[PDB]
Amino acid sequence: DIGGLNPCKDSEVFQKRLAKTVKKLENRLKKYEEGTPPQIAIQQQITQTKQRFTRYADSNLLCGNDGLPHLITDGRWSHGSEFLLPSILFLYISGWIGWVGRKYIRTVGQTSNPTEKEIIIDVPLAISIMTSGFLWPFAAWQEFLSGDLIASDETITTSP
Amino acid sequence: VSFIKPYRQDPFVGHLATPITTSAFTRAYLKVLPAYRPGLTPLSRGAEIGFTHGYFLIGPFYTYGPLRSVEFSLTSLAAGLLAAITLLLILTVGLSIYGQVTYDVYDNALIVKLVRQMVGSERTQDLPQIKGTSELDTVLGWQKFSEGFFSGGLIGSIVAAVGIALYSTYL
Amino acid sequence: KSTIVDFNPVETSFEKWAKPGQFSRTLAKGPKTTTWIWNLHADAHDFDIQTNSLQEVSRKIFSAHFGQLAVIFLWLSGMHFHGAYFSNYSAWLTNPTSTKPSAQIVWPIVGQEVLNADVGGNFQGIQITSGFFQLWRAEGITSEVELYWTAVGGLVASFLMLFAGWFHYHKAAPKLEWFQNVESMLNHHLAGLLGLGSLSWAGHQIHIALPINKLLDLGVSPEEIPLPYEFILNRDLIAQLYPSFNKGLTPFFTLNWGEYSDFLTFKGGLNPVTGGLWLTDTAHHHLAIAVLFIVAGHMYKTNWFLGHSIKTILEAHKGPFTGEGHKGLYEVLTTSWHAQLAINLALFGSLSIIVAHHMYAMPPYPYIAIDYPTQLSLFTHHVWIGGFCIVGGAAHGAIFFVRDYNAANNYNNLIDRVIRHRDAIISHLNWVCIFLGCHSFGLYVHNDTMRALGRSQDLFSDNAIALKPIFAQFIQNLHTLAPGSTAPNALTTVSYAFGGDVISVGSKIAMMPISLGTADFLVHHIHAFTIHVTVLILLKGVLYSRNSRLIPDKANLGFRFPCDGPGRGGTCQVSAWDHVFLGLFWMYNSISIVIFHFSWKMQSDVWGTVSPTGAVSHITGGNFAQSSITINGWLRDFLWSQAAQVVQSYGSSLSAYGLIFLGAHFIWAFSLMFLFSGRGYWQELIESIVWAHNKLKVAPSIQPRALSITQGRAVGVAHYLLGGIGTTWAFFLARIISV
Amino acid sequence: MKDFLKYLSTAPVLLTAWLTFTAGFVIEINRFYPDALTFPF
Amino acid sequence: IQKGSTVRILRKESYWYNESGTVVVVDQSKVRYPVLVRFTKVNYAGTNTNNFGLNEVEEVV
Amino acid sequence: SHTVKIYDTCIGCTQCVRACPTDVLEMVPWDGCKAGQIASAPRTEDCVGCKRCETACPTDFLSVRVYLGGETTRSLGLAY
Amino acid sequence: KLKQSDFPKFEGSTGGWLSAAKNEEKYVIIWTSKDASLFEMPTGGTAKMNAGNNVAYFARKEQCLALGSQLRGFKITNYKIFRIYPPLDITLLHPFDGVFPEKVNQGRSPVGKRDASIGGNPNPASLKFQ
Ligand code: CLA
Ligand code: CLA
Ligand code: CLA
Ligand code: CLA
Ligand SMILES: CC1=C(C/C=C(\C)CCC[C@H](C)CCC[C@H](C)CCCC(C)C)C(=O)c2ccccc2C1=O
Ligand code: SF4
Ligand code: SF4
Ligand code: SF4
Repeated sequence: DIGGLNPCKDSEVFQKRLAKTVKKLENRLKKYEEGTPPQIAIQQQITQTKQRFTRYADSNLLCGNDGLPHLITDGRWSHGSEFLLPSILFLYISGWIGWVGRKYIRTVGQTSNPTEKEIIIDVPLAISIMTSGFLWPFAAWQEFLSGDLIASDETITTSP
Repeated sequence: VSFIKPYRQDPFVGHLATPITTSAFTRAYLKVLPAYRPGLTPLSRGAEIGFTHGYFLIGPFYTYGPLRSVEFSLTSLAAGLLAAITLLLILTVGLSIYGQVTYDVYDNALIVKLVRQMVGSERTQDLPQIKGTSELDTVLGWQKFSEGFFSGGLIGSIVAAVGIALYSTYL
Repeated sequence: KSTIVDFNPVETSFEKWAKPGQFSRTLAKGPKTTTWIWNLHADAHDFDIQTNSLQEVSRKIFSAHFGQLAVIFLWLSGMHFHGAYFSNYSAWLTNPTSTKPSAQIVWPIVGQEVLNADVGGNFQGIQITSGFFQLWRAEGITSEVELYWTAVGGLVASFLMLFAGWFHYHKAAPKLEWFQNVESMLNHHLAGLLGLGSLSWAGHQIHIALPINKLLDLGVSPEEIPLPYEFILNRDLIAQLYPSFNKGLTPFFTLNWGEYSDFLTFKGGLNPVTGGLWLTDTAHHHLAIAVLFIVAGHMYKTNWFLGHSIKTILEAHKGPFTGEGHKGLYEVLTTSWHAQLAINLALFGSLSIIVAHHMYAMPPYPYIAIDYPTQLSLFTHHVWIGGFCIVGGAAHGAIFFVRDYNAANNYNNLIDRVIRHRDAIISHLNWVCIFLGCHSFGLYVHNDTMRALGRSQDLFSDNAIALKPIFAQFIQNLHTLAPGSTAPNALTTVSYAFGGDVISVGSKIAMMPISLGTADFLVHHIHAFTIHVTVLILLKGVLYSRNSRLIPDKANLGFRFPCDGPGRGGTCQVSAWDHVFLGLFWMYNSISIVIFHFSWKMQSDVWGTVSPTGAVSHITGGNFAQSSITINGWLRDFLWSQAAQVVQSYGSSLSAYGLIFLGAHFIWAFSLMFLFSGRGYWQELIESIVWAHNKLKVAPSIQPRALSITQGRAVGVAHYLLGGIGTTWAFFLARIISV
Repeated sequence: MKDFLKYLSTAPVLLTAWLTFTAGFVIEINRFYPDALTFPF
Repeated sequence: IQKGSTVRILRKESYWYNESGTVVVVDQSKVRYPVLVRFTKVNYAGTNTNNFGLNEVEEVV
Repeated sequence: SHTVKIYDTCIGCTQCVRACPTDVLEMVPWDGCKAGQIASAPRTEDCVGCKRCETACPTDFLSVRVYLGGETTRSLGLAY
Repeated sequence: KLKQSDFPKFEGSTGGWLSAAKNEEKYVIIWTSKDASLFEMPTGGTAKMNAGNNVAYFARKEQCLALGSQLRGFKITNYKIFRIYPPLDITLLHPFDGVFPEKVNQGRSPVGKRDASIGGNPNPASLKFQ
């Protein structure tokens, strides 16, 4: 399909990889005894390996000639769960972190001892700001509009 | 008693009078060496130094060279002798250039007194200054020293080769 | 109102916990730049600059020692708890030669359960190379319940040491005169601590370890072995194994000590069953050590008209060559903690290295000689600790010279006379270092270039120009002849390394004569050269810590400063700290070469298997003798060859070793950013980053500053050491566990 | 418990607690839903 | 400008260039740099105050 | 020999002069500051370039500046 | 024992002057002390002052000035440093006008003073080929 890849559900090398891993795990399982915790752990390993391979097969995942899932990150929504949705999730979380950090910096920057409140965090104010970051996309595009997001010329510059 | 004292009663020199720097054994041993033995012209000092140095220099080249022989070989001896002679030539070249760039004097132990008495209002470093009063510290003295080193090195290397051949053959 | 302690000196309060940097006069005002944060941790334990009173520094040091001992006890309790709960110690007891010791199981997350290896005995976990199983077996511990109780005792002891530290800083802090009783302290540490510890351990060995281990070696399973207390209440369970307890303590009090030859032997060699030292020999050794140390503890005058005064001993040791001699040394060592730390750390690291040598040389634990990973790990770890401690001793000697050295109090004594001719010492040490390096390494390079030029007869090899270590071979011959000639009451040599028979346990070689040839000559001279260069750097740091021809007032700049400026052609790293930094680098080099020599020589010419007919086959096959004489040989037949197991560990239970190999490479390369660069570039880059932050109104109030020059060097050296030591750690462990 | 709570509000203790909590919920997500290469939806 | 006034630093070779500081005292003598300004941010040397000329400071509204 | 320049931002706090290890700087009368004194560099032939002088300078970007130049046995700090 | 009676009671160190302070220049520091205090040499170790005139020779001006700075801790202030060329060419150096450089003395002219701040320095491109 895309880039010459093929779905992993029809990739023979993918099933060969699964079979080889299961065979190695079973051979390891053979050298232990009865329902002893080592055998239980190896059986859990086998079950998890089978579940992971089955989930990857039924996941709209494209496999190359090596039988490994390749990620299609050109931007198409068909393979949108590989990069685009995790990209949105990370952008949300990281914007949350950056927004709460910036808000805390600007909030304790207007107190008597701004530097003290950076090594000794005001946990009440920190908790107040941190749970308010869920609106960071909206807060950012409400502070940029008001001109409160960017400094203009009070920023310092070197000699040249 | 204390066997370490300031050198020549000067506590500010970067030196000490230890039982090695200023011991009677050290005094006599260094005064019998060719570099400091009294009554030797610079040519004689160079000749003796070259003889000793070639004599002990042929050894390592002949014994451990690229053409060794557990038995006695004339080729091994010739190789060691040639290597020793060429090393002496390199050392003589170094001596010559060092003397060329170091001194500008032809008769020392006088110029110092002349400029300490008759004034030295010149470009200095030749009239004034002048480090050391030995005859080895002149352009003429160092030239003869290098000449003696070179000739004595050749002679001592040849003598040591002859001795090595005699020892390996008749013993 | 005791005469030794002050009651309730410091109030137990949490107020100062909320004021970081309260100890320092400069840091107490609060952070203004990020340099304050780093300065906070760099001055935490520098008690000299926190108080102007030696008494307060001594009390802080005493409580810090208590905290450290509590940490050590907690670590030991954790080790025993892991042995009790997450180990296969019981299975290893019944099959020491076929079960690999494991005492750490790994949770099944993110696929990391592959690290649980097939260590044997129906167990999965990480193979343990600390030798705790062998130590516990030598202690007579035959059950995991005993390990649990030892862990509980360790926890109780750790709490006790924590309470002791709190008590002796906040409730009853000793006075300076108590700390300065060096005669009493030496008497107690020599008699009580050392001698009585040896005596108590000899008692434990004789009454618990001797019978239990004898029964274990006889084939008695641990379940039918009597509980250890039964060997004390019943004089018949121990009198069957050692038929001399039937006479009781009467032979001891009647001076008929020959009767106790049953369990106090002098045999030498190794136990043929376990491959370790005879535990009867060990018990006799500890008894003799106890008596010797108890006797040695009655030397210094403490509270009666009896004993020696260290001041009078030192002041009487003058000489024609040494002026006032040791006059003033007692005042130096009783008023400066840094001098004591220097001496103790140097001798402590040297002792650690000696311990490392004597460990593999004479394996003291049952079934530890045939556990090659344990032997390799123990040697390498102890040598590393020794090198670090020696560098620390040099560092604290330099610190004493900078800070606690008084010129007036040391007029014409040994310290003064050493400083007065420091030039001669350093110049001759420089010449010796150049001579040793030229010779050792250039002989290596000559071998390499002769081999590369196809001239095999021109090498410094055994089949070529040969440099036989005749002096060491003479000593080896003297030791193998000692039993019956110079040690007439010995039955076997102290170690089979000096010569004798091949000792094998379960077809695995425990010890064997270590032959010394031209390959050992070169590597030993490499060791000497590296040690000499490290000594050169550290001694130059100590001697030139106060002044020099460059900076005549270097003592006024302190122990830790980056430079004096770009003048004088450049005055970088003139400190004494910058000498402990370079010396750390050279110690890493020396110890790395030492452990490489040990690993290759043991794998190639000691360790291996013995055929039933007596044929010895080694791990590598004797390639050390002919291929360790060239740098290409070290690169190929050792590094490249034995790195195969590390690089091929992916997908196996040793994959963690490959991951740590790669990560240690990454950290070592990361160090070079700090080691090669300078502070100005990073400060000017932080300037633009701060511009961006200010543009987005997110510049922190604590102004971000690049790490100071000294801190940049410290970070670089710490990362370099961590990366190199971790790379060698992963390489050694993967290689010696795979094969 | 006025200065102890202030000590717990210091940067190292707060960072250690936050990173321990963060690693905790990450590890537990990866335990309950392991081997997640793509978005579950 | 006077004591307590807020000024912007116009000296280019300044750790507080384009930044705002508080005037501590303006000297009335014939000194070259009479204006003394205190800042909240310490410079690279650790100081937080400096003397500025009359043309190197601009009062904030 | 190195070059040392003094700038009128000098406040005459004398910290440069009392930090010079080779007696290069000295305090001379002036009328450009409250202290009535300014640093001078009349003995730059002894300047070693250690830059202790400008490490003790409290003015914003320094009032004493050391420009390294030609080297001399005095400026190289050679006791030999 | 020593060449001169005013030398400090120093046992000599291999850190003193070398052949340079015999053909290029040597520095001598003189001072008078009330007590025979024990002080640390800038070169080596501990020396003992004389209860009176003290004279010490060094290879560098910095060594003499470090010794003088140490002397200030002994409440010694009258120390004076001289430069001696290969012959007896004595030149007073440190108390040049009899007043220490840290104290303002009349009769001193500013040397190396620029009537502008750092920002007034000319651009290097305009200082090319001169
Ligand atoms: C939490 C606040 C915060 C915010 C909003 C930003 C924002 C920014 N940083 Mg930044 N930074 C921060 C903290 C922050 N940083 C910290 C703590 C450090 C020290 C490690 C840095 C080091 C740094 C460098 C070296 C660079 C930036 C750069 C940037 C810019 C591009 C984004 C980027 O590369 O991220 C960079 C982010 C990191 C390197 C990791 C930050 C470390 C953690 C995640 C942040 C700290 C969280 C904090 C403790 C939360 C506490 C708040 C709570 C008490 C309420 C952007 C202006 C770049 C730039 O200038 O581009 C224009 C750049 O080169 N930053
Ligand atoms: C026979 C008596 C005796 C014994 C056994 C010890 C033992 C010890 N002393 Mg010690 N000491 C003694 C007498 C004694 N001292 C006297 C008389 C003085 C006064 C001059 C000192 C002054 C002194 C200082 C200043 C320091 C020590 C330190 C140490 C420890 C060294 C660390 C070590 O080797 O770890 C081995 C550890 C163990 C074997 C663990 C078990 C040891 C336990 C704690 C028994 C300790 C015995 C104790 C003195 C009994 C007092 C109990 C109390 C209720 C009165 C060690 C525990 C150092 C240390 O670490 O500080 C804590 C230290 O800095 N001692
Ligand atoms: C008994 C051992 C001992 C003791 C008591 C001390 C005590 C002291 N040393 Mg010292 N030192 C030692 C051993 C010791 N050292 C050794 C072995 C070395 C050689 C490396 C040194 C080298 C040394 C130098 C070079 C200096 C000191 C200094 C000091 C003083 C301040 C220490 C401080 O505040 O650090 C606080 C503690 C820290 C900053 C911890 C830093 C963290 C380390 C560097 C990294 C550890 C990594 C660890 C192994 C885990 C890595 C694993 C990774 C995967 C994460 C103090 C008196 C300093 C001083 O000014 O003395 C007056 C100083 O300049 N020491
Ligand atoms: C492979 C890299 C390398 C090498 C070769 C050296 C070599 C040396 N270091 Mg070291 N060093 C290194 C890395 C290295 N270092 C690193 C990374 C650091 C950073 C921490 C240091 C830090 C350091 C310090 C701090 C010190 C040294 C010192 C020394 C010298 C010890 C004396 C000696 O053996 O001289 C003999 C020279 C050699 C063994 C080099 C090879 C010479 C060959 C084998 C023989 C001669 C070849 C011949 C002349 C070639 C002629 C032909 C040619 C003209 C074409 C020596 C020059 C010490 C010193 O100054 O010397 C006493 C010292 O104090 N080093
Ligand atoms: C990068 C660099 C800096 C800048 C480095 C800085 C500012 C350090 C920043 C450290 C951050 C802010 C905290 C550490 C973050 C790590 C992720 C934590 C360590 C990892 C743990 C597992 C220990 C210098 O200041 C410097 C100074 C002198 C020589 C070389 C250099 C140099 O190379
Ligand atoms: S900064 Fe680096 S180079 Fe410049 S002086 Fe200090 S150390 Fe020497
Ligand atoms: S460099 Fe700076 S400090 Fe050193 S002398 Fe010249 S001016 Fe005085
Ligand atoms: S340094 Fe700047 S401020 Fe300090 S004295 Fe010299 S000139 Fe005046």
